Amino acid sequence: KYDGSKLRIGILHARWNRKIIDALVAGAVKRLQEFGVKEENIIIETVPGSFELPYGSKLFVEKQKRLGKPLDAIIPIGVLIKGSTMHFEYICDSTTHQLMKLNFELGIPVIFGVLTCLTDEQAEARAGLIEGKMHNHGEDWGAAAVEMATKFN
Amino acid sequence: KYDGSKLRIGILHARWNRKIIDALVAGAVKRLQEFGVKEENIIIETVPGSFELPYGSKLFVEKQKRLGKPLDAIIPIGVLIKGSTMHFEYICDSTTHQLMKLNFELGIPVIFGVLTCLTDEQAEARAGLIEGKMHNHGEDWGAAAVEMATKFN
Amino acid sequence: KYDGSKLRIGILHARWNRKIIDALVAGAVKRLQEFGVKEENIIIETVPGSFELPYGSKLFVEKQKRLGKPLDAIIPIGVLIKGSTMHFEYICDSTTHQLMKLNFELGIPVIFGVLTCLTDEQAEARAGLIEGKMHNHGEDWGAAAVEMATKFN
Amino acid sequence: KYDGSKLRIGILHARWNRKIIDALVAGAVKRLQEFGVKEENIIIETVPGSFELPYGSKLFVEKQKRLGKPLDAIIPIGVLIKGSTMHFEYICDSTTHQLMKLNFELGIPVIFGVLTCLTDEQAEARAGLIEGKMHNHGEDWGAAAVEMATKFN
Amino acid sequence: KYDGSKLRIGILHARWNRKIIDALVAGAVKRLQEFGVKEENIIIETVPGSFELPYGSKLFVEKQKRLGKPLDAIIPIGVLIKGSTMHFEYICDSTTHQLMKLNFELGIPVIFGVLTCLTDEQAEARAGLIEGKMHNHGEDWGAAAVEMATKFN
Repeated sequence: KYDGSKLRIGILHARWNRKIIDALVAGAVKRLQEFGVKEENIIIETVPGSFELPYGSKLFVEKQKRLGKPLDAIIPIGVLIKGSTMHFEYICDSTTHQLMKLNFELGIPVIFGVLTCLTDEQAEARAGLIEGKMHNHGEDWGAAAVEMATKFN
Repeated sequence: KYDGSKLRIGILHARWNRKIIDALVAGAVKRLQEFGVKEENIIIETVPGSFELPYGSKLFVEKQKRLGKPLDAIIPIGVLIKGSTMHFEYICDSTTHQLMKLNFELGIPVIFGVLTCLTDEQAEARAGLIEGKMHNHGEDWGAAAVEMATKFN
Repeated sequence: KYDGSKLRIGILHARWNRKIIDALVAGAVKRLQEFGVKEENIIIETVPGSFELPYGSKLFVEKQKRLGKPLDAIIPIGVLIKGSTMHFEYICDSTTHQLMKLNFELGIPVIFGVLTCLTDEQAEARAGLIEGKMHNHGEDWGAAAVEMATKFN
Repeated sequence: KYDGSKLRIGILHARWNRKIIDALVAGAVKRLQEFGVKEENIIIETVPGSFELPYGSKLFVEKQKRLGKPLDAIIPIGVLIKGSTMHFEYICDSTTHQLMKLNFELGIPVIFGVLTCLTDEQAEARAGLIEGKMHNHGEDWGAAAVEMATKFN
Repeated sequence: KYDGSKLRIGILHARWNRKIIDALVAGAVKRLQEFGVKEENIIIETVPGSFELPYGSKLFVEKQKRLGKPLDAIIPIGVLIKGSTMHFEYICDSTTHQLMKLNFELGIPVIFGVLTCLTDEQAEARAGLIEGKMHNHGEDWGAAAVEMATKFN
């Protein structure tokens, strides 16, 4: 239904919880390929943590413009696990809100690719790392990116 | 009291929990028509999830303008059921704030059509899918859209 | 202490929990008139629910400007009672925040007239409907509107 | 440590929980004077409740500009105690966020002088009203106002 | 790897919980110099509390611009420990959201250096003050500042 061959898609991912992140990125990449998005047009860049996702996304989008290779959509990818402090709550809160607002500031679809889990098992399951359980959410984010960049043209 | 015969209403809905979504959409359509809105002027469009509703609404509104068929009001519809992670809470929080803010950005009424439930039964009951329980919240939203787009002319 | 004779005050109220709504409006109307605000200068208008209060207020204010009868302040009145789902939480949160911001966007005092209760009794008690318990919060909202429109002239 | 002899500081306080409010203001006033701020350059003004603090601060700042006596900093003082309903949570939430945002919109330091307590005992202790317990937070607010107005000139 | 030799990084830290604050700053300063940032190009400045961090950061950024020694990135540092009242919740929430927004308002990376802990031991552990327990989170913030200011040209 959706054609991604003409699109350039950016994936910006954190490096905290790298094992789970890698699996999510791979899924997003996989689904992008299935929609016809060219390999040269899947751009992957990293940031340290999820807090750096929103501003990192802006800087990433702006750099791509300056390069003459603008992005049609972006998938910020982060994994946050509930720890002992309230750090989890406040990172999740601020990140989710800014990424949402970033749809309008940037003028391109920003797909919420942040997992917000209470356990490591929960994040692993939603990254496809536990076999026979659930699915890789990265794949959904890939499909969402193509559609949102296409549907309303 | 309120006549919608000269109005063009947009409905944008998520695709997760499709059975409950379809019931709410139909309830909004049914009520829209009771206020006099013509079938040709009820425009239905989809996005994958509730996070995509706010920016999807923006792209939908701007598309209809470019087509020369501008929307007088929009009803973003989504269904969110509490899962095992905090994903429910941050999607609800961010989506709600942006849909609220979107009234002012888009310059047209944006009717909050997002169910934020704890059980599947609760969402079914609020879509009128339980024979004796409550009512279809979709109908209330249709009536809201007509009133909000007309009352202050 | 505050002369309200030269003021025009708008009251925008929701229609859900109407019995409690009516009493809060009645209290606001009473105290408004006690500070000298004339009946012809108290404009009452309605919206379906509390979510429509923020944008309804803007549309109400804009309409009153086009009529050549500008409002000096506005009191959005809503009654929200905790249900079974999270609907209460997300309506309250985004409604409160927008009404707060509306002070600066509209350039007139917006008095927070939204009850956020857990039981019907709590709302009734804070609306002056329980015989010997507490008072009608509506009156306080009336007093506030007059003061905020006058004190800093 | 900082010189406040050339500063004009405004104090805007709510009128609920007055006993505690008066103690908080008296602390702020006392500490202001210790930094060199003159009695004539400490302007006290009131609003009804904490919700009125944000916009009341704007109106207060603007009036002082029209009087030719601008403020170099403002200390919005409120006392909020948790009751039976959710009123506490939502007033605290939107007031704190708006007072924070007010720093950037007014262009002067806005010092958070709102106590957000669960009990009356807690507000009294944080106002210096309990003999062998803690200190008056109002003093800290007076120190903060002076510093934030001078340190970065 | 990132070259911080040409960078100027600012550190703005609160003063409450000084013992923990100092460890975080020392950790950030240390990592900065490992990435090649000169000691004349690491500017430390202070504010009273965490609530002053966002507006202090702007005042600090603007001051450095006026001096001809602009900042390429800023690390606002603060320590918040849960107390008896709801003070903790509302300072974390508004500070976190504003520091996040500040990335876009200032046009430089704003590294989130605020600990949001339930106990003192939790903050000590995340500052590297407990041997064999976790690490100094300050060190990450140093690295983040250098990466975010360089990676995207």
